[PDB]
Amino acid sequence: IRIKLRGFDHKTLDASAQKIVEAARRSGAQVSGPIPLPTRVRRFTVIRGPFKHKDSREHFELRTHNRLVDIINPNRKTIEQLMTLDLPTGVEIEIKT
Amino acid sequence: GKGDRRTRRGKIWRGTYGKYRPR
Amino acid sequence: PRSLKKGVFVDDHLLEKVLELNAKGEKRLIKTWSRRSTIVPEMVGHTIAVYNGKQHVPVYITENMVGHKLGEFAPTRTYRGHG
Amino acid sequence: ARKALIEKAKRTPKFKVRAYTRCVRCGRARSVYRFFGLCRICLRELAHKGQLPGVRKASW
Amino acid sequence: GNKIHPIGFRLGITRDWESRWYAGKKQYRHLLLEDQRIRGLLEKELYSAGLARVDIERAADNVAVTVHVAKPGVVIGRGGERIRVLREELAKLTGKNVALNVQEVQNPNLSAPLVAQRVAEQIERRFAVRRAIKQAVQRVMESGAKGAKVIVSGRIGGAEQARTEWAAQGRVPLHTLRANIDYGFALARTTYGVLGVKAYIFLGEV
RNA sequence: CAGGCCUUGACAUGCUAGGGAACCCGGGUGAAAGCCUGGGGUGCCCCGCGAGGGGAGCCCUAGCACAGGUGCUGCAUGGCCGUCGUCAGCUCGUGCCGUGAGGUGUUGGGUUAAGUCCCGCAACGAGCGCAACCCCCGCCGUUAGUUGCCAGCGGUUCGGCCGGGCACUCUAACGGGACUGCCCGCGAAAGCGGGAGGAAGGAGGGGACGACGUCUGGUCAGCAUGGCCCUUACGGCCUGGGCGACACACGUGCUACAAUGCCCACUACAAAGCGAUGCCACCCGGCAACGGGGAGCUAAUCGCAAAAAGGUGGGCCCAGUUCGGAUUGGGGUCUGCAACCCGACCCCAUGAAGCCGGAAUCGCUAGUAAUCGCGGAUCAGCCAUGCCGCGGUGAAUACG
Ligand SMILES: [Mg+2]
Ligand SMILES: [Mg+2]
Ligand SMILES: [Mg+2]
Ligand SMILES: [Mg+2]
Ligand SMILES: [Mg+2]
Ligand SMILES: [Mg+2]
Ligand SMILES: [Mg+2]
Ligand SMILES: [Mg+2]
Ligand SMILES: [Mg+2]
Ligand SMILES: [Mg+2]
Ligand SMILES: [Mg+2]
Ligand SMILES: [Mg+2]
Ligand SMILES: [Mg+2]
Ligand SMILES: [Mg+2]
Ligand SMILES: [Mg+2]
Ligand SMILES: [Mg+2]
Ligand SMILES: [Mg+2]
Ligand SMILES: [Mg+2]
Ligand SMILES: [Mg+2]
Ligand SMILES: [Mg+2]
Ligand SMILES: [Mg+2]
Ligand SMILES: [Mg+2]
Ligand SMILES: [Mg+2]
Ligand SMILES: [Mg+2]
Ligand SMILES: [Mg+2]
Ligand SMILES: [Mg+2]
Ligand SMILES: [Mg+2]
Ligand SMILES: [Mg+2]
Ligand SMILES: [Mg+2]
Ligand SMILES: [Mg+2]
Ligand SMILES: [Mg+2]
Ligand SMILES: [Zn+2]
Repeated sequence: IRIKLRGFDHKTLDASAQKIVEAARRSGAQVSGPIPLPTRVRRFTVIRGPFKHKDSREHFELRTHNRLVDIINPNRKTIEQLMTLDLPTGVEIEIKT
Repeated sequence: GKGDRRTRRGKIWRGTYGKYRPR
Repeated sequence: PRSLKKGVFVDDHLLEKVLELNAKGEKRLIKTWSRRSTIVPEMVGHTIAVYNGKQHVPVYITENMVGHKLGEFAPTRTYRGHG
Repeated sequence: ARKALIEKAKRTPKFKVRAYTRCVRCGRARSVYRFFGLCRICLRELAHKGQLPGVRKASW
Repeated sequence: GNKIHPIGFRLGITRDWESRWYAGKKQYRHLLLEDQRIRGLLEKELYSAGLARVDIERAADNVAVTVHVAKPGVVIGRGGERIRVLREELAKLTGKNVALNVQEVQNPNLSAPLVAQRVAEQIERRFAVRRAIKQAVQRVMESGAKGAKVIVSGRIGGAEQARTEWAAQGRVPLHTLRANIDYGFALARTTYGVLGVKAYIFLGEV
């Protein structure tokens, strides 16, 4: 079972990944560590002024950080315990297999 | 040169394919 | 141009005019705005008043102007010259 | 011709090619970003106020 | 064009985002439009309550919304008679579940938006401008802040020629990233036009 | 802009009255908008098996308060921006000097990229600026090993494909490391010169960041806003045209004028990005643009994707040329309701000027210039040779 968690802010995402890794060992299933995936960076470049000043620009970027967690064994006791966790609202999760 | 559509270089410059720049 | 897998385009509001003429007294003076409509061989013999954006120019159709568009026979800019 | 243009753009046209994007904040028709739906001016204003999540000043 | 936005400069270093949620390419703009609608609606609702900060927080089809005001009772009311009402319309304005929270500001003198709003309100009352700026800066400095600055721009006192009047005390290191500087802005719509009010409050370095 | 049309209006609250609408498929005329149009249905609270009447989501007609204006004023303004100028400055409290404007501090000496620091001094201190705090690159360490990688081992249809491993590269979080820290010399000191070690040495390279103020600087057409002006029109809708004109003049670019080159075939080596009315593998048909089937991929998995300059081999042999690719004729593909005015691309034919450019003028000090290709935003399509980024190859010179 593979859990992929993404977020805009890396600190809360890392905290969620560490929480998942730590809690997954309550009923140990040979936990596979939280691995980081390549951050995806979207860039936007705007003219600074409202009118006619093309040579002045401002750069903005939006980054998506991605982490992956795997459990080798199912561990149903530890699986149903993962339903109600402490998930920061900025962290978006996805479970799959 | 790069302005000629009937060459590999010209098709590369225009970013297209054809008889002269096959894919 | 248009692809031959598609048919030659007529607005179907001017085509109805020439078609209805062809069996009901087939010669009159039609005013149209469909400059994008393609001339058809059936349209030969008609005088069509085509909008140039300001006025309707009368165009008398012949054989050697069948595949063109109506708008090519109503110039839209008046130039003359400089001076 | 500002309010009517905004509302007309918000309306469904007879042909699909007559639909164009406008800024959902000030109604601008030029330089409207698909990701946000906002024009560059409104995007800069909202980004400087911290109201665009994850959006930060870029420097590399 | 001279100065960068003090808050935007320090995002992710000292300041924190006002909206905190994650969305992909398909849902970002619709949630963003909803956030702007919510903030605009609440701005003209709790103006007399002293609305400083509005935070939007979304988990899954549910939005938190925490507001920070000078007088929580002005938002809640008698037994929540208004607190529920402002919530219900919000749901009817969002089509989701909302959890509107109210927070009190410990020091209204240390919140730059509130200082700027107060100065703008006084300017609208045809008060003297220079005295207002001096008094507001002195009030801020009286509450332990390490520095304060207030700037007003426009037709000060109805004059035909626009001017700028500013007052400052202490330290305002705008070039220091570790400095925790709160910025606030307000508009004054007087019979002769619009005046801009800016407030900088320095609260020490983290 | 021309013509055809609408009137409390395409958008917002409210007072009425007559209908009571609310929501949905058809008829004539018209280029369309529009105008005249033909068939059904409102919840909810009611007296209630009653004809029915009442308050209510909501709509239309006739009146109003009114909406609307990219109409004028950036010499009424907010906000934001450009500029002097990333220049090294601009000030303040108290004290002291001067009738006063004002001065001192902030001047002098040494030093620095720096009002940077040191010394001296009727000044003693402080603030905004400088620097630092933040990001990227360059060296190493810990946490981890999937979709990443494959040193050792065993298989193998010869692809990490598999088992297996996290050694290595890499990915992304946290740390260390560089601080004149050490030695010699110079000097009151700050500091300057030299050396060792170190991936990195004197601010390590590049970003983000723009003081008090100046310019009656720019923007009422991004938005907001004072005043003025219009109100069956300076408002609103549609069709068509124009913004693409063309005796000329200027700015910024692209492509060349060739052999350190051009053409053809084979063969290598990147980075950063984008992708669900999407990216499209592969196969088939057409010389081709492309079309028809049709996997995989909501994507470190699948695709765009071919990198090009390069390397190897051959052809051209100094010509307006196998240089150069403008202009025009013809045949087509695709997007779009629709490529005439006014799209892009493919194929055939045409093959212009141009032989290195007058007075003059511009950029650039190192992974820079030059040169080569690649991606992205906007976007149905594209007039992008633009803009913002990315990497490959890689100089010359600075005496002064
Ligand atoms: Mg008009
Ligand atoms: Mg479009
Ligand atoms: Mg648009
Ligand atoms: Mg001005
Ligand atoms: Mg201005
Ligand atoms: Mg100066
Ligand atoms: Mg003094
Ligand atoms: Mg005296
Ligand atoms: Mg000075
Ligand atoms: Mg002086
Ligand atoms: Mg400097
Ligand atoms: Mg200093
Ligand atoms: Mg600095
Ligand atoms: Mg390891
Ligand atoms: Mg002027
Ligand atoms: Mg002007
Ligand atoms: Mg305006
Ligand atoms: Mg105005
Ligand atoms: Mg133009
Ligand atoms: Mg033209
Ligand atoms: Mg120019
Ligand atoms: Mg030129
Ligand atoms: Mg060119
Ligand atoms: Mg030739
Ligand atoms: Mg040639
Ligand atoms: Mg066209
Ligand atoms: Mg010649
Ligand atoms: Mg020659
Ligand atoms: Mg010149
Ligand atoms: Mg230099
Ligand atoms: Mg060009
Ligand atoms: Zn906008």
